[PDB]
Amino acid sequence: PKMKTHKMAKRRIKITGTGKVMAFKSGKRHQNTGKSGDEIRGKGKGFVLAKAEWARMKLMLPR
Amino acid sequence: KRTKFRKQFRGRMTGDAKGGDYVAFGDYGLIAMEPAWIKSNQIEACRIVMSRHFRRGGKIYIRIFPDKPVTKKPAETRMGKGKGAVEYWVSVVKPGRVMFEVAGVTEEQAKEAFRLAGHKLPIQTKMVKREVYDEA
Amino acid sequence: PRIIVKMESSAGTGFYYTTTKNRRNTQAKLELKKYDPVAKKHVVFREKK
Amino acid sequence: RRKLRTRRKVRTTTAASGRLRLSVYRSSKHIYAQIIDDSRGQTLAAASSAALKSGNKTDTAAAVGKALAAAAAEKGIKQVVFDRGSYKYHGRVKALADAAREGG
Amino acid sequence: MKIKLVRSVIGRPGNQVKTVQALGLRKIGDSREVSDTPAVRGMVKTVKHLLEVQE
Amino acid sequence: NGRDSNPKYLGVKKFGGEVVKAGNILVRQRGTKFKAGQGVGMGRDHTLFALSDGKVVFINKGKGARFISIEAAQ
RNA sequence: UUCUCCCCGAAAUGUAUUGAGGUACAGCCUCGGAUGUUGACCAUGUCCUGUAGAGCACUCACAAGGCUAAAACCUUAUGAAACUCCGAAGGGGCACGCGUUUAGUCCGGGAGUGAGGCUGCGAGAGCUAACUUCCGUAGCCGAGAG
RNA sequence: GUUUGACUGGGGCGGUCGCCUCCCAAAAUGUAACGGAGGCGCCCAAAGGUCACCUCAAGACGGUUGGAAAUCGUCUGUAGAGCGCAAAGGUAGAAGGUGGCUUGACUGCGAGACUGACACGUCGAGCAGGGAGGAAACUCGGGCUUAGUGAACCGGUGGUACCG
Ligand SMILES: [Mg+2]
Ligand SMILES: [Mg+2]
Ligand SMILES: [Mg+2]
Ligand SMILES: [Mg+2]
Ligand SMILES: [Mg+2]
Ligand SMILES: [Mg+2]
Ligand SMILES: [Mg+2]
Ligand SMILES: [Mg+2]
Ligand SMILES: [Mg+2]
Ligand SMILES: [Mg+2]
Ligand SMILES: [Mg+2]
Ligand SMILES: [Mg+2]
Ligand SMILES: [Mg+2]
Ligand SMILES: [Mg+2]
Ligand SMILES: [Mg+2]
Ligand SMILES: [Mg+2]
Ligand SMILES: [Mg+2]
Ligand SMILES: [Mg+2]
Ligand SMILES: [Mg+2]
Ligand SMILES: [Mg+2]
Ligand SMILES: [Mg+2]
Ligand SMILES: [Mg+2]
Ligand SMILES: [Mg+2]
Ligand SMILES: [Mg+2]
Ligand SMILES: [Mg+2]
Ligand SMILES: [Mg+2]
Ligand SMILES: [Mg+2]
Ligand SMILES: [Mg+2]
Ligand SMILES: [Mg+2]
Ligand SMILES: [Mg+2]
Ligand SMILES: [Mg+2]
Ligand SMILES: [Mg+2]
Ligand SMILES: [Mg+2]
Ligand SMILES: [Mg+2]
Ligand SMILES: [Mg+2]
Ligand SMILES: [Mg+2]
Ligand SMILES: [Mg+2]
Repeated sequence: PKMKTHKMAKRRIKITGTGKVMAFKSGKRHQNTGKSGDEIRGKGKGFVLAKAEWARMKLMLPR
Repeated sequence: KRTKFRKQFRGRMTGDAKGGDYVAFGDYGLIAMEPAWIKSNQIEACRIVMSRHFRRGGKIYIRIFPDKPVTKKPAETRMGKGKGAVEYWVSVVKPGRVMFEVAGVTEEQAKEAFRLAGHKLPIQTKMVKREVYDEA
Repeated sequence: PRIIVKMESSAGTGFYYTTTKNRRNTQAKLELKKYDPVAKKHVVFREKK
Repeated sequence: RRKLRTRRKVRTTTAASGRLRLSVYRSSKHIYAQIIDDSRGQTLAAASSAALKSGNKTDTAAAVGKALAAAAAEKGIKQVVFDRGSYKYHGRVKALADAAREGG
Repeated sequence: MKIKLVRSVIGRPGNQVKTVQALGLRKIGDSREVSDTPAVRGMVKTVKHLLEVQE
Repeated sequence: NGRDSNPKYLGVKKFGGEVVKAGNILVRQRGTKFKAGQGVGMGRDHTLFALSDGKVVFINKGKGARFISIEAAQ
């Protein structure tokens, strides 16, 4: 069998072509407003390093 | 004896002393040869001995001074909270450092007074009259 | 109790807010600043809320 | 009176990158002006008014700016710094300016 | 500038070991002929107690 | 009365005679032990960073007042 | 936790953990591919540092005199982890090789280790005690017979 | 039916658990202890942008209330002050003290770097929209820096008009 873990689905992973793992930008994501303008602006990367193997096996087909 | 001063506790190691190898005040001087702590009552016993032998006369200088706190843990506990708050004050003493020096007393009586005072110090020590001197 | 609350400022007939902690000590009177909202250039945002 | 001199002199040679210096001296009736290339230890285009005379100091100095604007104009002077000495951008040195770069 | 090992690497610090290894010596009783250029002189100085420098 | 402390790495990061690319950080410091030189910029925490690529170089005069600076290649 | 010989060969560290004799990631091992001297040592050049020492110029402490409404201030004289007018030896980054050596890096499969121990040097805690304890550093044991 | 933490020179009682500063820390960075000291969970519509101006502690002599220190005057005076809170670095060509106009305590971005196992965290030229102060060069995307903090989930509110 081998189901993918659905927690990873719309959760900040996605599979870039060329096999790299996506992620989102988290800190101060919600509930904080003495954070600076760029900081609120700083979300949206997902390049993420030595975790990738596990993130991959979280999603077999990229759901 | 105890200073009226600052931070309670310290550390410890050693190297030969610099801050008083030469006898400025007075005529003669007993002088340390070993690197022990001296501390408080050890000195004060030196003082009280020499003041017995000499006083009514002479000038007594104590160039050394119990600067350094030393600690005792309580009683019988395990290596526990922190260090122990009190116990006794010491003066580190390195060879060539001058602790004592008399004034206005004949050579021989200074011999006997240094002998008495040094029979109750942890270090052995040697006396001298001042050679020629510089450092002014 | 509480002293210097967080105050949200509606822009002057815009659609966007800004939010900051105007201290309620000396700042007894409602905030009136200027800032760039959804549309034009800097305008008066009225930090009433 | 001192600190304002070195104050504006530090803020001038910070803002000085490319642009040349223009140090108006005003303490006397000598409202001399210079154009100094910071870096190179050189001036190139001074316009002192020891020979000129036009009346009140505010208007005498005016011509000094004009004299200077012609001199630097012959050398190919872009813009410049300004480098006030201590004098609070007042009508005589403000006039030396309006006269300098109105005619630049 | 003849050299040989005459004392083991073992139980000697790291720079001494890697220097013995640089100079070309991998066993006690190895010998070698080394130029006198400043860096080689510095190497053969760094571990001179391990080496019977000839002259 | 003991447990406390804290760990914030500081220091010179790009030493003289090194080729910094522009935007490189060259010193982290708490005050102005180094003053930003010709070609150098300093942020809120008095970090000095390259304004344009070049050779990093140090000017020392009296430890009240030394400056890091860039001498561009070419 | 059972058959053989051959090659390489660790860890007892870091950060996190209802975590502390467990586990994740990193670190260190091995294998295959790629580059292909970028590695190592030692030299020269350059920059950074506040330790050893020393010194009282500031802070605190402090010894004998002088002046004196005792404070300051003068001569003489000291101590310092949380003092420093000064300040090495060493140490770190970068370039270069002017010179010898032989690794290094990237990519992917398999790990184990995360209880360390002693001694010399540098400190703390402790009695300047411990086959003591916690860090730093070198080497051996660990897994090393002779 | 279950819950009823961990560290811990045995466990318990006591104490501690995140964050900042100094010594320890052996002149790079890093470095443990129920080692030695001390602070934070904020504050400020001005203590911020900018633009203009001023310069401190302390002592001596002289002077109304005073009577060692108040206020005023001359002299000396790298700082012996000040910097909202701790300490350290820094600081007088100010970051200190005062006034003017003001909000850049911005939107969309982010070359390139510091730092961390990760996730976080720091600095930042320069580009556009649009502003503020200055005559101008130019400075402004909060504060002299370093503490004033909380992933995710689940939800309140306002836009948007992607899904449905
Ligand atoms: Mg089936
Ligand atoms: Mg996709
Ligand atoms: Mg010694
Ligand atoms: Mg010795
Ligand atoms: Mg001396
Ligand atoms: Mg030996
Ligand atoms: Mg082998
Ligand atoms: Mg952590
Ligand atoms: Mg464990
Ligand atoms: Mg692993
Ligand atoms: Mg390989
Ligand atoms: Mg390399
Ligand atoms: Mg090489
Ligand atoms: Mg010392
Ligand atoms: Mg000198
Ligand atoms: Mg080569
Ligand atoms: Mg792998
Ligand atoms: Mg296998
Ligand atoms: Mg362990
Ligand atoms: Mg160990
Ligand atoms: Mg002790
Ligand atoms: Mg042991
Ligand atoms: Mg074992
Ligand atoms: Mg053996
Ligand atoms: Mg071995
Ligand atoms: Mg044996
Ligand atoms: Mg059950
Ligand atoms: Mg327990
Ligand atoms: Mg407590
Ligand atoms: Mg260090
Ligand atoms: Mg070191
Ligand atoms: Mg450790
Ligand atoms: Mg201690
Ligand atoms: Mg200012
Ligand atoms: Mg204007
Ligand atoms: Mg900018
Ligand atoms: Mg909604």
